[PDB]
Amino acid sequence: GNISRYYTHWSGSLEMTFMFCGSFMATGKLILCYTPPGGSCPTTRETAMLGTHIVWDFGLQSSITLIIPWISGSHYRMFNNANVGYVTCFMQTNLIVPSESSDTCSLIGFIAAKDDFSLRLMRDSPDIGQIDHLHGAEAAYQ
Amino acid sequence: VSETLVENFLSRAALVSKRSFEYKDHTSSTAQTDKNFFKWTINTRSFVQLRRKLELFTYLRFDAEITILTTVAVNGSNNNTYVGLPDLTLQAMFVPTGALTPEKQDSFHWQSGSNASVFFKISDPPARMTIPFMCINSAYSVFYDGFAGFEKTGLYGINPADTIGNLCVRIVNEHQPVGFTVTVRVYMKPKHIKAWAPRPPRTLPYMSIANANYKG
Amino acid sequence: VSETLVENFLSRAALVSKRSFEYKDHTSSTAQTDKNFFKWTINTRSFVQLRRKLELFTYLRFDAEITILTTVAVNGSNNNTYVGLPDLTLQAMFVPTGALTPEKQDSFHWQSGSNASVFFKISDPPARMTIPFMCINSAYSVFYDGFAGFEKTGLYGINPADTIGNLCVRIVNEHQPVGFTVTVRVYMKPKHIKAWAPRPPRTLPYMSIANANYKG
Amino acid sequence: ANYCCAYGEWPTDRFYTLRSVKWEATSTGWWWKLPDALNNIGMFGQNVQHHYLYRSGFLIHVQCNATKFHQGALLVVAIPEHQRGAHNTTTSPGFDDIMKGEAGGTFNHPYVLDDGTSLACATIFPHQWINLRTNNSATIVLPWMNAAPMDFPLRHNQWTLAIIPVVPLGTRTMSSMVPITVSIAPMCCEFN
Amino acid sequence: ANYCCAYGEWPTDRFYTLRSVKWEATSTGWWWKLPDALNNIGMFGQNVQHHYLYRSGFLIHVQCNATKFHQGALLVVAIPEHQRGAHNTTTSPGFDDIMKGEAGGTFNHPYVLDDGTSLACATIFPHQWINLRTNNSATIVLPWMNAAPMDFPLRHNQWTLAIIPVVPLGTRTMSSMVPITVSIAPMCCEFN
Amino acid sequence: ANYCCAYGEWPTDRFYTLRSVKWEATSTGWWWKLPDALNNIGMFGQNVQHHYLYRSGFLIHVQCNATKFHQGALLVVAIPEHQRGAHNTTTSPGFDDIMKGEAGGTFNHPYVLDDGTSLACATIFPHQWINLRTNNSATIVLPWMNAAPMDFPLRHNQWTLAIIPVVPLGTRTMSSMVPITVSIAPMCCEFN
Repeated sequence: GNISRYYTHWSGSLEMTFMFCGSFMATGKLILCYTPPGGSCPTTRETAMLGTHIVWDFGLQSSITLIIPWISGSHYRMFNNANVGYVTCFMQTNLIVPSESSDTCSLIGFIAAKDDFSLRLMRDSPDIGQIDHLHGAEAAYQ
Repeated sequence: VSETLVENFLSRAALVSKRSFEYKDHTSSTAQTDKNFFKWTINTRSFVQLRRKLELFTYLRFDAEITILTTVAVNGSNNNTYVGLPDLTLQAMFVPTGALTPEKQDSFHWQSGSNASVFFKISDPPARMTIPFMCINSAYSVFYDGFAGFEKTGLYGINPADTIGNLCVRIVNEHQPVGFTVTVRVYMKPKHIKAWAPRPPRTLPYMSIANANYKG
Repeated sequence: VSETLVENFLSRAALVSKRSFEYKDHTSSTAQTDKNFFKWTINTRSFVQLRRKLELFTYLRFDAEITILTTVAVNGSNNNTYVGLPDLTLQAMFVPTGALTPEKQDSFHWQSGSNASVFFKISDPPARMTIPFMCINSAYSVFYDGFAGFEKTGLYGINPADTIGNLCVRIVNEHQPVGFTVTVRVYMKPKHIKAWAPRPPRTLPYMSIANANYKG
Repeated sequence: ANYCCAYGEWPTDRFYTLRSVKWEATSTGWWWKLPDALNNIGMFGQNVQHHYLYRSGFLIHVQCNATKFHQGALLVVAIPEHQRGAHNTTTSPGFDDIMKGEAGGTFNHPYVLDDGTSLACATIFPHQWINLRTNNSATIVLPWMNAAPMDFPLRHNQWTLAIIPVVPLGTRTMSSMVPITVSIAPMCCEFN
Repeated sequence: ANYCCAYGEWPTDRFYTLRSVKWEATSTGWWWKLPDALNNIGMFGQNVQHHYLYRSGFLIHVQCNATKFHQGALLVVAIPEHQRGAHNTTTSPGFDDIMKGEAGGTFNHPYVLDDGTSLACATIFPHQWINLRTNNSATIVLPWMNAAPMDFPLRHNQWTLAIIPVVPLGTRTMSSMVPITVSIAPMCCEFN
Repeated sequence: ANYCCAYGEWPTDRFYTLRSVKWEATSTGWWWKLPDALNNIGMFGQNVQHHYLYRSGFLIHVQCNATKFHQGALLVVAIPEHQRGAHNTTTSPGFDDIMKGEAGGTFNHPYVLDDGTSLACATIFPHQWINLRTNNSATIVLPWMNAAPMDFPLRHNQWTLAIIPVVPLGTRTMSSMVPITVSIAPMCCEFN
C-alpha cells in the first residue's frame, strides 16, 4: 500500500496469507470467501458458500494462502466520476479448546504482491504532509 | 499521395488556448483563482475547427506537443514612460490526472517533484515540451457511448479514461512595484497519430462542448 | 518495469532551498551574516517529501546535481519607474567539508583557488553543476545508530562522515545606488543512485530534522 | 447468405430473436444498442449480470416479409460508439432515454442520425442495403470494437444497430405493413 | 535447524548466552544492540576493549520454553542501523538510554518500533516467526552490514535484535510465564 | 485419506458443505437423504430443478473437531433406499417428515434405525467408523444405486447418509460439545 501510494496506475495479482496463533490443541473450521470486483460482500454463510470459497481447518493446518486473481485497479473506478473486491471469513464450527488452554485464540494476516505486479505514473504520496517547519531548520542556513 | 496521409492531415499546430491574466500586487482580496496564474485542462473540443477535424475517427492515439508563446504588454495605466519590459521568468507545470492542481500562485504544489515543470524567460524562444500518450486504454475515445460512473448520475459521453491532464502557468517573480498584463498563447500539435473507424463529418453547428447536441 | 527502478524512483529534481536575501547598500551595521550572501549546508532532511522518500534505504550512494535558478524583483520601495533589472552577476561556491566557509560578502575566502566557483548572470540559463560522491565511506548513511565523537557528549544519529558540504551564493557586483531583492532557488537531483537494505516507510510526522523523534 | 463482415477480419448460435417492428409509410427508423439489448433476457443476460467483464462480436440478421408488390429501401448500418445528442437543448441525454433495453428506440431526426452528422455519409460504417425488389435480408458480422481489452456491459454500449428507411414503403393501398425481424447472436460467448 | 541467513550471502562458537527474559501477558518487547551487548562480558569484550577495529557477523539463536497449552506469536527481527527516537520531545536520545549493555531494553511503542515506522512492515528486515504451536526456536545469521570496512564498536552499533510479541501470551490461568533465551555467537572473531 | 469405496466399483469437486451439527452427550443421530438435500441450494439444485433426469454417485466426507481428551465412537453408514417407518401407528410417513431438505433429520429410535431392523447389523451397508482416539474423519464414495437408468430427484431419494453415535461423547465436564461437518460432492454432474 505504501509503495503503491507513490504511483497512479497499478495492476497485478495479490497473495494473502493467514496464520492461526492458538494453542496446539485448538480445533475448528473457517470459511474464506472471495468476491469478484463486481458484486457485494456476502453477509451470511449460505450466500457466502455460493461463490468461490475455501474451508480452512486450522486444527491441522496452521497457515492458509489464497491468491487473488489478476486485477487492474485503474480501470475499476480510479475516481470513476472502490468495491474492487472483498475477502470475508465465517465460522463453520465453534472453537474447541482444552480446559487448560486459553478460551480465546487470535488470527493474523499477511499480504504481498506477486511477480506480475506493475506500477506506473509516479506521483506525490499524500501520506505525510509538509510540516510548516521542523524544530531545527535554520541550522542549515546558519 | 503523401499529403493526404492521416499523420499529415491531423499533425498541424493549432492554437488551443489564448488566456491572459493580470500580474499586479493585489493588496486587496479580489479576482480569486486567477490572481497571478493560468490553468487549462488539456482537451481538444475547445476550438470548433480542430474538434470537427478530430471528430472523424472513433479512436485516436497521439502524443501532444505543447508550445507556449507568451508576450507582455505595458500595463495600461500609471506612468507611460517606456522604461522597458523586465525579463520575467515563468513556470509551466504539467499535472497528469490523479494529481493535485495548484489553487493559488503561492501554493506548495508548485514545488512538487512529481509534477514536471518548465522554467523559461519572457525574452527567449518559446518553451516547448511533448506530452506522451497518457491513457490507460490503448487509444483515446473521441466518442464514448457510455456513462462514466457506476451510479446512474454519471454523465453521458464522458470517459473516466483519457483526460490527459492540466497545464498550469504562473509568474515566478514576486510582485514588482508595477504590475503588468501577460498573454499566454499555447499551441498543440499531435504527433505519431494513429486513427481507427472513420466517421461521417459533422454538420449542424455544435451547441456545447460536453455533448453532441444539435439544433435541427 | 523500468519505471519502478530505484534510479527512476529517486532521480527526480526537487526544490531543496528557497532562501532570499537583500542587496541594498547597508551603511549601518545591521542584518549580520546575511547582508549580501546566502549560505546553505547540503542536506536532504529539509523537505519532508524527499526526506521520507530517501528514508526507505539504510545506505545510499549518489551524485548530486545542483541547478540554481535566480530571479530579481523590483525593490519594493523608492522610485517605481521601471528602469529595468540590471544584469547582476552571481558567484556560487561549493565548499567541501574540511574547508573554510565565508562569513561575509567581502571575505577573502571567495577568492580561494581550492574551492570551485561558478560565475553566472541573472539573464542567462540557470547555472548547473554536479557534485560527485564525497564520503569517506563507501556509501552515505541515511540512518546512523551511533555517536559522532569519542566523548559521551557526541550527538546521537549524526555521522562525522557524509556532510557533503556547503553552498554559498553572493552578488559579485558592488552595491548599486538602488538595492534589490534576490530570490535564490536551488534544485537537487540525485544521479547514479545505488541503494541498500530497504526499510519500512515512516508514519507519525517528523518532529525534528536532527533526530527521528515522534509524537505517538 | 452473402453476409457483410464489417472491417476485414474474422474472430453460441443462440440467435435471440427480438420482437418484430412495424414498418409503415411514415416510419423514421429503429435502433438497438447491442450490449444494452440482448441482456437481462437470456443466458447472455445472466452471464452479463454475473460478470463484470464480457466478450462479444455478435452476429446480426435482419429479415423483411414483403410481397412482390411492395417497394422501399432499407439501410441497415452498425455504428460503433454512436454517442447520440439531444435536440434544442444543451443538457446531455439521460440514462432513461439512452438505455432503451430490448425494446429499442426510434429515430426522430434520421437525416442527421440524432448526432448532427449526415445520413448520406453513413455508408462509411459497416452496412447493408435492403431493396424490396432484389433482396429482403441482410447479415452483418461485427468485431470486438473497443479501445480496452475489458469493459462493463452495464455501463458502456459497444455497437448501435440502426435501421433507417431511406425510401418510404409504398403500395397502391395506403395501409401498407411490412414486419422487420432482427436476430442477434453473440460470438465466442466469453464472460469473466 | 532451518536458520534464516538474512540477505543471500555467507561469510568462535562461543555462544554467549544472555540472561533469560520473562514473557508475560503484558510484555511489549525486548531489544539488544549487538556490538553494545556481547562486549565487556567475555573474550569478545576484552578483544573489543583492546582493539579499535573489530569484525563480526554474529549468529543469533532464540529459544522459548513453553508447553502445548501455551499460545502466542513472537516476531524476531534484526534491524540494521536502528536509530531510535524519543517520544513527545525534540531532544535526541542520550547515551545512557541508548547503550543498555547486555541487559538490553524494552519497547514502549512497539507498534512504531520506537522510530516512527510501522511494525507491520518490519518483515522487510531479516526476521523469523515463533508461533507457539509449530516451532519454539529461531536462528538468524547476519552479514557485516557497514558502509566502511572498519568501525568502532564502543561508539557505533551495527545491528539491533528485536523480539516483539505480536500475539500476547495466553492461558486459562492468567499467571502465564514463558522464558525466552537468547544466544549470540560472533563469527570469524577478527580484531585488529 | 483412506476412503471407503462402497461396493467394489469406481464411476464437479463442488463439495457443498452443510451446516455443522452439535454432538452432545445425549445425541441420538442425524440423517440426510442425498438427493433431497444438496438441491435447491446450489448449481446442482438449479440443474435438478431444470431437469427431470439427473446422474450422481456423490462423495461424502465427514469430519469431527475434538481434542485428545474427548472420547466416543461414531458410525457413518450410507443406506440405499432407506424406507423409514413411523412409530406406534399404521399410517405411512408423510412428505413433510420424509423430505427434510438440507437441514436433515434426527433418529428417534437409532437402535432400530427407524425401520424396525437392527443397528447392530447396519455394518452390512457401506460404512466407516469414527473413533475419537485413532481417527476423526471418514470418506465414502457411492455408486449410482438405482434399478432404472433414470429417476426423478424431486420424488425419489437414492441414498440416506446416517451418522449414529454408538458410544456417547464423554468428558470430565458434562458440558461436552464436538461439531460434526458433512461435505457432499456430486460426481460426473450429469443432468438431462
